[PDB]
Amino acid sequence: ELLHPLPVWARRQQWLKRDTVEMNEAILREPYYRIK
Amino acid sequence: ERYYALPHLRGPSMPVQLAQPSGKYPSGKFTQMMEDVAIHPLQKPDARYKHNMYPA
Amino acid sequence: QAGSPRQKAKLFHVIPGTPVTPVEKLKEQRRRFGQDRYSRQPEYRPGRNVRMDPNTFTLYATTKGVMTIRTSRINPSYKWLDVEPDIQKVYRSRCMRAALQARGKASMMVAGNVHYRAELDHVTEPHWRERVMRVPKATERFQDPNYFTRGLVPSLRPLSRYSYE
Amino acid sequence: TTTIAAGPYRRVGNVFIVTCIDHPFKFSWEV
Amino acid sequence: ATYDPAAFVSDDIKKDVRRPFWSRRRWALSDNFMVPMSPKPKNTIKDE
Amino acid sequence: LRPSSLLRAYHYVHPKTGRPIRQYRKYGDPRFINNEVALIKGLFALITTDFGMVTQSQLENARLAILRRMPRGSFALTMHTDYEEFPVVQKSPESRMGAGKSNIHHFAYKFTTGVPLFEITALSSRRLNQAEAEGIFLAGRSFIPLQTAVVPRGRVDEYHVF
Amino acid sequence: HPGLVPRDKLKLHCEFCRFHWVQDTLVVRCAAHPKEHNQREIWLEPTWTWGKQQ
Amino acid sequence: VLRGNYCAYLTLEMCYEIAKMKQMSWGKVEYPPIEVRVRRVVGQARRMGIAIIGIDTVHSSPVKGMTEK
Amino acid sequence: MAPELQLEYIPIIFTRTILGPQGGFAGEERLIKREVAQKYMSEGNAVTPSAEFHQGVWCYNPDSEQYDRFVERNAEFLDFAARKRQWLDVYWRVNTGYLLFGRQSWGQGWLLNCPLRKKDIAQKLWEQYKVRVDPRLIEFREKDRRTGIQDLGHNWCWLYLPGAEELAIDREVYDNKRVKVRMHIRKMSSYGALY
Amino acid sequence: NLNKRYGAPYVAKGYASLDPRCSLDAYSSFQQTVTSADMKKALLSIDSTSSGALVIDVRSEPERRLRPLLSPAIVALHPHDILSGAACPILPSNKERAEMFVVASEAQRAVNACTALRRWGFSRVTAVSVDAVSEAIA
RNA sequence: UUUCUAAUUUUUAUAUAUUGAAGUAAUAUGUAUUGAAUUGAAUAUUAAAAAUACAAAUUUAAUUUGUAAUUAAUAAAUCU
Ligand SMILES: [Zn+2]
Repeated sequence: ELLHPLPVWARRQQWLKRDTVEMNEAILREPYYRIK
Repeated sequence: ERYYALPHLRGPSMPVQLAQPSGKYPSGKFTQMMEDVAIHPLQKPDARYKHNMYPA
Repeated sequence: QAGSPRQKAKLFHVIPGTPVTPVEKLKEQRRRFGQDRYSRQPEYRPGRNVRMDPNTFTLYATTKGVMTIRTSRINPSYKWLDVEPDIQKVYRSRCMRAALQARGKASMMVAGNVHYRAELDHVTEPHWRERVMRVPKATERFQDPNYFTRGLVPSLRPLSRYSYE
Repeated sequence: TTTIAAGPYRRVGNVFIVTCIDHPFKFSWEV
Repeated sequence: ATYDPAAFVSDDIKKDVRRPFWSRRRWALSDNFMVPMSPKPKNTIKDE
Repeated sequence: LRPSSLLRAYHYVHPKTGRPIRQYRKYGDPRFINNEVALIKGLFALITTDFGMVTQSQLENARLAILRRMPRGSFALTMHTDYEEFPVVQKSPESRMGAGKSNIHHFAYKFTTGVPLFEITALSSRRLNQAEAEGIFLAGRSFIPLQTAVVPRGRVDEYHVF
Repeated sequence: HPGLVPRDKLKLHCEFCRFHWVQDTLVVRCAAHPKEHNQREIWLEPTWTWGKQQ
Repeated sequence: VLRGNYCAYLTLEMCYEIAKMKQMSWGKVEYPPIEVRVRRVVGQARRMGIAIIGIDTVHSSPVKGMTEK
Repeated sequence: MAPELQLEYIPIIFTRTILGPQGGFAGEERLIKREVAQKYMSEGNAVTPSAEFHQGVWCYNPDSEQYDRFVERNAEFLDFAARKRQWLDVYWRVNTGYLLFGRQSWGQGWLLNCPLRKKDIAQKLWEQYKVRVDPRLIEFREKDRRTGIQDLGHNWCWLYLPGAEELAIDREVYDNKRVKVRMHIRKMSSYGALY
Repeated sequence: NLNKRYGAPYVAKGYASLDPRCSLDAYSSFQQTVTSADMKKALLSIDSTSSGALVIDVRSEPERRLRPLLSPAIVALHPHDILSGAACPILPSNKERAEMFVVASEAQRAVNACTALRRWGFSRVTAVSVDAVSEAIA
């Protein structure tokens, strides 16, 4: 069961997660091409 | 698809003559000097029995 | 207190928007006999080339063709089942409409757009609310029977009074 | 040089390099 | 015609100040009469 | 079916039978956060900042305590009751000795956030202070089983009460 | 001495009723009405430990 | 507010003579100027129900001398 | 028109100024639900758009409490009842809405392990309600100004609708300058939860 | 306990770094004017032997056939290739010294395309004249 | 879990105080009115009167005396 708290290092390395996804979707809204 | 979005401003952003009253009993910080009040030490007010009876 | 039976599944037996043969039950509706009393109003009333079975309120198409649901413009709760007979007429447009909108050259204000129909009607018929809201005086609803013998009105229909649009 | 470059404009696509960072067996059947 | 979020929208991490017991009068005004939070039992919110 | 032919919104009464409607447990669940604020017209009112299920006996014991701490000729307490009531131990094996009659009879309200409960309304030009107000309600608030804060006249500015 | 269940309930009923740090617990001690108006904040016993009172 | 009725009337002409025998500094008979002293005795009167005529009423004391104007 | 098929909502010119979402204000044309509107045309707060009312209508002032105030709807008022509607449509949309979440919460404190950003409220405003705003206006509470929202269950946070003073908009909305958007964080396993 | 690890430019960040202000300034440039000399200076930018077309027209492809302005080799960009950022690989380096222009069918699109530019870090563009650049044939 | 090997998830996470502000002075509509055996700011109810600032108390059978006189006291600065 969820008894003792999530260790802090895990929450911190999971704040890097949403800041990975927040860096994927920055790639998935780029223009499909580039007028060059 | 409908998207709801604010109109463009033509006047002051925070309402002034349209402001709702604050909503908490406006016993100001100066009628009951509860906290957040700063006064010069020369200009200490209201010690009419302690140290304003002999003002300076 | 008692028992109860399990509620059968009364759902679509085709995919709306796709072609359809007549031996397919388009939708097996609840003949909503509230509890086996004799008055119900089906959810999906019959449409073009669709004919309803009287007993079980199941809509069977009458001619093979692509099928669709027309939600009533007035109340989006009351739907018809349209079968338009020509399957090539829609396939050879879909294959365009979906080839144009791939190149970004198709407009989204199409009538067939789901979220536009609210505005589409209003671009063309701007007062259609008033054309269905208007209450008719019992005089004009029964136009002068002599205008029928004198032939002015092609044929009097006194019961068709409700605007189903 | 303060000018929108002038020339016959070619367009170049993009190519995504994808890796997998989370296990697949935790997720749905659609994912 | 400019609205600056920063004027009215204040996100300040304010220190929840202790009810000052060291002075007598400011202890009595500060006595926010909601200390009867004792009705916080996680009681049955959908039954009785 | 389910709610219709209400008995003036206190409880719903079966359409084809005068029996009470006997709703589900989590019907009218208070676990919303009420969007609509209350436009109280008393001088002060006791709104419920949280949600819960509050009996009528818990609300009447509170009135009998508020009515002690209040100046008589000046302010007349005003208790609202238009809200909907709800049943209790209703089900048959779930009652004690088959006495479903004596368990459902209790009627408790499911209060969402920010419903006003009482009103220290004025009958004169006499005025009140928040200190003069919370002092009154501090008696009754100790009976009303959920969290409640007093609010001054007019529209509750729920930016502050929360 | 009635443990005023939260610290915030503490009120000085008498002129001689003041606050005191009786071993990390804010309490009210009065010379007059010595135990009659005495209040003591709720907190662990003055000598607790980490296995007995957490 | 305790009794429901204004009691006996008065008129400002009378308070000015209750105010003449009531001087705080009986060494300096008019430390409070007399007009200032009256608003005091007037208020103490109203606080007892003594509705004086010059105020509190729609019309002042009617006179047989001349028009209201 | 039929007793079966009735217009789910009808056009309406408000005479009074109703607070509620279905409400309007003086003289604007709005398609409000049929059942509600039908107890306005009896109540007098509204009148169906006859060609006459499309120019002026005798609206209501709480000052004398009767239908005296003539509010003529020239093209200028029709630029005023648009910005004033378009405004309090954002209001009554976020205030009526209850925007949901699905998040992961390993641990005991019922604490959302990747707490919420003001980015992640404007994101669930535009996602669910299509309310497009500036996430610079969303002020959080005091409990969640530090660590973001961070906790399951019902959270709310204030959205500041700035430009409401030249619309003359007060007493017809609960707070002229704010609105309580009402979160809720329904924890979910890796199956349906993100981040 | 964010904003301790990340900065204040975290949680208090309106990640909408797109258009809280630029759109306004877009409607500012819309107001003032563009005319002959405002093209004649651009003519000197065409007179500059370095040929990078200054003005660009965001107009539908049937429109430009009707009033072709492509003469000085100016750039014809679909208004989304600007909005989407697909045009940055052909856009001046001096974001603070360059001012191109934007022609458009009806001046609402022009400002609606020049705001996209000022969202891309561009500073000066007065953003419209469908008819001047034709009256300034060059 | 073929076997040797290599590895990015660790029974190590931050806990609320500085200050028993206690000297500095006779008074004066006034002991208001009412209800009251009595009540004088501190019985009961009543509370938007005043002027020359101090009516939500302690005290007394009542008063006077006598306590009291709307103030500096920045834990925020993360700690790794
Ligand atoms: Zn004591």
